[PDB]
Amino acid sequence: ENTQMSEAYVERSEECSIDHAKAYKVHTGTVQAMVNITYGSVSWRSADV
Amino acid sequence: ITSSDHTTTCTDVKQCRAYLIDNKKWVYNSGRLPRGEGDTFKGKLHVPFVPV
Ligand SMILES: *[C@@H]1O[C@H](CO)[C@@H](O)[C@H](O)[C@H]1NC(C)=O
Repeated sequence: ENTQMSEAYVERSEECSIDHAKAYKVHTGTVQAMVNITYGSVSWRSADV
Repeated sequence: ITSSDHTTTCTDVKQCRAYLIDNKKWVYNSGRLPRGEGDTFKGKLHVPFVPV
């Protein structure tokens, strides 16, 4: 006449803070580059474009 | 629930079950221990060796 009620559930492990995978949806974005330019007697200059 | 020595009617130990209630210290809610009655949650214990 005795009864044992068993319970169990899933939760994130401790490693999940450091060892996890990020699922991203990717859409067409932007394109950037760093260009190095020199002309005449002007020394090399660069900037993000 | 008796707080002092009690003499029961029964004559044979096998006829009775005695459960010790001593809550001075708490225990981890291990899946290998029978749960107590009511809100048995008493506190939190930090995990010492966390992943880093
Ligand atoms: C641009 O070119 C010159 C070539 O001597 C170099 O010294 C300079 O570091 C370059 N710029 C960058 C951002 O690397």
